[PDB]
Amino acid sequence: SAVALPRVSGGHDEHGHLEEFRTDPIGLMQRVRDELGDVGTFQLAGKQVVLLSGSHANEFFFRAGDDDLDQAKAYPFMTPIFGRRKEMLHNAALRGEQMKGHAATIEDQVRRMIADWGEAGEIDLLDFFAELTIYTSSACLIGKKFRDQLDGRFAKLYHELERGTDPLAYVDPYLPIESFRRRDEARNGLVALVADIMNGRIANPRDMLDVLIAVKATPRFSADEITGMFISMMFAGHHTSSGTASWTLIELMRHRDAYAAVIDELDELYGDGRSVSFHALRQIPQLENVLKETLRLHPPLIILMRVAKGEFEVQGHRIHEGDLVAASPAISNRIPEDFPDPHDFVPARYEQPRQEDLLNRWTWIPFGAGRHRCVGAAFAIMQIKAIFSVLLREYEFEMAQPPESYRNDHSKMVVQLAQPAAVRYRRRT
Ligand code: HEM
Ligand SMILES: C[C@]12CC[C@@H]3c4ccc(O)cc4CC[C@H]3[C@@H]1C[C@@H](O)[C@@H]2O
Ligand SMILES: C[C@]12CC[C@@H]3c4ccc(O)cc4CC[C@H]3[C@@H]1C[C@@H](O)[C@@H]2O
Repeated sequence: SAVALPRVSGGHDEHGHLEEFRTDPIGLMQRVRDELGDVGTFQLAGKQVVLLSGSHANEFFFRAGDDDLDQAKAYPFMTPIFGRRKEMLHNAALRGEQMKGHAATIEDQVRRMIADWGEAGEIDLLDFFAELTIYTSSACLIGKKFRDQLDGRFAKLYHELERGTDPLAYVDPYLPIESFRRRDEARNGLVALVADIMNGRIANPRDMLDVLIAVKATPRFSADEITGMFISMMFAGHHTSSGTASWTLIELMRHRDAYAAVIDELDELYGDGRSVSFHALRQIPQLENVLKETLRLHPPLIILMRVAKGEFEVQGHRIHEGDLVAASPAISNRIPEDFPDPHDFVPARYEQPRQEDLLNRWTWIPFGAGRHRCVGAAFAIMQIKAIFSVLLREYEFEMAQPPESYRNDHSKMVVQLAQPAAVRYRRRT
């Protein structure tokens, strides 16, 4: 009875386009736009995904309220991981008055991570930034006391947790596969770590954990419940910040002229004698523009999803209740009409005379837009500023593998930098 929306080619595997989505999601999404335009679809197992692109369609997507396009059940792969949410789990730590302190905390975490680097050596970006961001996230979003009781084990387990987000979750988040088994085992390991910390606290007597432990119903929360809360407080900001930091360093190393400009700027700026806690909250133009361009080319979330709660018409095409509706920062961020030479790294794109990020309000979307725009955006930008203010003034970096060999692993809904990502460092002098 109802007219079928345009469908992208391919998708003849068991679960439609799901197999291709797991192997090359960006290529799939780009083909949707190339073949069909601003509104096109692909099949994700038993669900149809209406992929929107372009300013007009994206505006509809981002301005829609939860009453029209619901985000609530659009990300099933998160249910097994976690086991009003922002107000309860994110807002407190993100208040403006807390930022100065967070910048100092982040600076401290970076110095601790590079304390044993010495004069020269080599690191792997995924291993370094994944661990560093576990410490900045836990210290800032949960507590310094809590972070001090964490070590490499927590980071290793958290990573396996993130790897348990295969697209098969859209079939069922509890299917019997290896990645989901490891996901549950990883979560169980985190619960054990938290339980140990709790017993240590109780053993010999205040942060967030101290408060949660004292809540009663007989203790109201188990280690599993507390662990779920902590996992949720750090998740949205961990893989995003980890990856963005890695790609920021990669692009600087790939474009030494920009790297040189950032170095000169940092040296001049800190010449006033103020701390990172002062400068990370204020303008650092060249670095900020490198970050904006890095986010445009390497958005950590390549697809955003919603579930339609009613019927809507976008450019003559009708979206029906129950349809999965999506927008893609990966595709939108590179629309050639909006971003001249979209595949090139051009930080000048954001300088005062151009401001391509502000002019393309509905297509420059690494942080999303509208009602669900990233609430941690300011924190994330401040964190990159604080991290590189320390790293780039203390050390010099060079690629230890071909520039084109650095890449992301897109096999899971949670994008992660692929290994190896070898980089050499040497103290500046
Ligand atoms: C530069 C790194 C980051 C990027 C690129 C980024 C990007 C995004 C995007 C695109 C969304 C929208 C998802 C959707 O529309 O369904 C989002 C949501 C969110 N982000 Fe981030 N984010 C980053 C860092 C962070 C950090 C560090 C935190 C924690 C302080 C955080 C917390 C959140 C939360 C709580 C939401 C949900 C917002 C809502 O649904 O109302 N993000 N982020
Ligand atoms: C209010 C709360 C207990 C306190 C928790 C709580 C307590 C202190 C803190 O710093 C953070 C949180 C986050 C979650 C809070 C729970 C939400 C509800 O499920 C429950 O009633
Ligand atoms: C659901 C989420 C927004 C979408 C994120 C999201 C969106 C797309 C994607 O491919 C991966 C992720 C990973 C993290 C997700 C966030 C966890 C919550 O803190 C927040 O509400």
